[PDB]
Amino acid sequence: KVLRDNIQGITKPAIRRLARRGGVKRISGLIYEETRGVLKVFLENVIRDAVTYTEHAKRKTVTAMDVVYALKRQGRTLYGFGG
Amino acid sequence: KVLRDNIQGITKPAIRRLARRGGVKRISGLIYEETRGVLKVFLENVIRDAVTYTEHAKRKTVTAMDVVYALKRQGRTLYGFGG
Amino acid sequence: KRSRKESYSVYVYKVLKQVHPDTGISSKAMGIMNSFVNDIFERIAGEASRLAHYNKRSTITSREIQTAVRLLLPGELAKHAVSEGTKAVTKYTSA
Amino acid sequence: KRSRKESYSVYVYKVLKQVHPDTGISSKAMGIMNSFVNDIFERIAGEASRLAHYNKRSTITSREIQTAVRLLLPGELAKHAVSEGTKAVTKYTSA
Amino acid sequence: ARAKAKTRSSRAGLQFPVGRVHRLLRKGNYSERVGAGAPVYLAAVLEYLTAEILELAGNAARDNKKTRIIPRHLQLAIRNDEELNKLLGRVTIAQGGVLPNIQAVLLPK
Amino acid sequence: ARAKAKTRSSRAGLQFPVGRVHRLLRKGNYSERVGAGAPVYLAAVLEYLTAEILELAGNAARDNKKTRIIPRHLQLAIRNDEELNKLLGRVTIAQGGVLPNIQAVLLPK
Amino acid sequence: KPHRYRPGTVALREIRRYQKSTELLIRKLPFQRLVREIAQDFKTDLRFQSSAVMALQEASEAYLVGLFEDTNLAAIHAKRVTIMPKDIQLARRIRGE
Amino acid sequence: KPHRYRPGTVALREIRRYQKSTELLIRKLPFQRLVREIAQDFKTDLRFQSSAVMALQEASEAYLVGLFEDTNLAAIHAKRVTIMPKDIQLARRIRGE
Repeated sequence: KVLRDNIQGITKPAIRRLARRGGVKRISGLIYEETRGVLKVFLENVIRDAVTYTEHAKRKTVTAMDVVYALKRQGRTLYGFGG
Repeated sequence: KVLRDNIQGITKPAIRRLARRGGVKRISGLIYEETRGVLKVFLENVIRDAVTYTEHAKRKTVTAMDVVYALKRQGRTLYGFGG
Repeated sequence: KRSRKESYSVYVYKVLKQVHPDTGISSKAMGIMNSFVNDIFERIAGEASRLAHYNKRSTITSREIQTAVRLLLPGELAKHAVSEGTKAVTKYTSA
Repeated sequence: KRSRKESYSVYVYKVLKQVHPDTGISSKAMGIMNSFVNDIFERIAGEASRLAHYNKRSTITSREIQTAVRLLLPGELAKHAVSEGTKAVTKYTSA
Repeated sequence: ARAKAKTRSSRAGLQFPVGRVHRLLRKGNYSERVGAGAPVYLAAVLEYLTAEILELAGNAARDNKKTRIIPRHLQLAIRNDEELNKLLGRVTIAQGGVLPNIQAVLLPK
Repeated sequence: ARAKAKTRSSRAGLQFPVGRVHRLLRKGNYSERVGAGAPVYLAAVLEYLTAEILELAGNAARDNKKTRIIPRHLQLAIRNDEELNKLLGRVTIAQGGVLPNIQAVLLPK
Repeated sequence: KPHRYRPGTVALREIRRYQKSTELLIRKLPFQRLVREIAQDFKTDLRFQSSAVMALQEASEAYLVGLFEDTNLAAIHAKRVTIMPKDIQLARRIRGE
Repeated sequence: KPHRYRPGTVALREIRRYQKSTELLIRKLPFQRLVREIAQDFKTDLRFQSSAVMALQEASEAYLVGLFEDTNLAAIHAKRVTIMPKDIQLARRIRGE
């Protein structure tokens, strides 16, 4: 029930696949851990917002509405999840 | 009555001092005409909407409030003129 | 027993059939169409509301939304939306 | 005389005299403070209005504005503004 | 004793619902009053935008020779139109991927 | 036998107007109904933000040996607090100029 | 002698594949675990709708896609092809992060 | 021999001056002429408040100043100190314009 080191769960080839979809030929080795950190900070932002939406809603389960709405506020609007 | 060339009205030393406020130590020679065009495009985006505000209000006089609204709709909000 | 959840299914369905008699749609593309029309409606409605507040107008007319779609919709889409909305209010007032 | 143009002038002047007895203010700085209070009021009120719509709530209360502070205001600014919000509302409920 | 109900969607000749757009405008709380021509104009704009993007989606799907449009087709439609890309610059389409855009230096030779 | 007209800002111990912010919530048309503690809280947040930024403005004025706040003091107070900077990243102060910052590459050795 | 491609063409075949294809690029379970780990630090005992987890999945992949396009522009700006930490720092700082 | 400063030194003094200074850097009436020229392209014979022209001038200076912040960042990104049109285009593209 304790979760300790899940930032390493976003594997290095997963980052390679992400950069391939973004259109990258070559990825340095220093890239993976800081993109883990950057994505970490990004989820800190959006999940902090969604947690505030959640505790405002007096529910205990984070929903897709809270996700898409938190992305919507930050100029990162997402389609396809009931918005 | 008609005006043909005020793009050169934003002189090269004016662009120089703008970039000096911008922290630019050295400016290429090809910068000035491009920034004149870029400012012209930015003013297209602002002034077209500011005009649309004015004949939305059926006014002939362009007001500072319309300019403030047009800037802040682009997310480039200007303080000091509202009210 | 269930509660009704509103969507923009049938309208997008009739439009896609009208512009393409033979072409179908997936469910996820339908969700993205629902999200798109909701986003555009909220943008135009918010900008119309702000235009209403800025000239101290408590009413929203087609002039207000015309101003808004002139603000948001870039270039050629603006004049085409002006054309269809003008024709639409033309048939609405004539009937 | 003309129509009165509302401002936040004497209010910000009282705040300055409370925080800095000997420091003055300029008129352009006061216009920027009017722009500040109007902009922050606009941001908080707009996001809290959307929060009211999202939970299908007809009421905006101190809870919605508090949550809006947690979204918009960063970090220690957020939690301190929460602290003075709670002291203000407890003083108001105690009249 | 009463006239037959005939919708303003049919009055304007637009398949988008005038009544539902008016209801969402009233309950979206944007003004105290809304003029009757405003939802008609808004629904016309909405139907034009949907018709244009669905036209591009159907054309792109026919280009992929597939009779049903998918979110990939929506991404291909949106990113290939400069005015639609201006309208949807910051908007993300789910499971649509990205437009194939490889920079010119990335190609060999 | 009507009571004395007391003010809600003084009732809450504030300087910013509870009444005017409440009226602007009613007239900004943001909800049909507004809770009573909401304008008090919003005025508290506004007064605290203005309190910190005027405190930093007075401190910057005392730093520049000026007894009066100039908009340059306001811009220096915004940009020297990184959290206030993140609050107001997209907002430009009139006649504030820009914060003095030179990249170290630009500076000579 | 067994076959071996020169460096780069496998990368471009990947480019064409995952730009042509649409599917999710992060393994779903460790992404879900990372999200639960982060949300545990903010408010305790959170559960997640599965659709919310895929929503963070799509949004995160697209966010990284936008960043990696920006770092691609930064890298080709700097006459390079292999991106560096200062490219992501530039992209975030120009965008205002 | 008359006194003579090396290049960039006067530029650096100009730097420290213009972040030290707060006044407008665009000439007022030529900017008024430019904004009237742009305005008459949309609606002829428009009239301007002087405060509106000053607000447009302040916003234009703000836009360009922030644009050259990003441009200077992109220039030092490419190990250069003199900005180029590709720096401006890069900053404008990454910003989302």
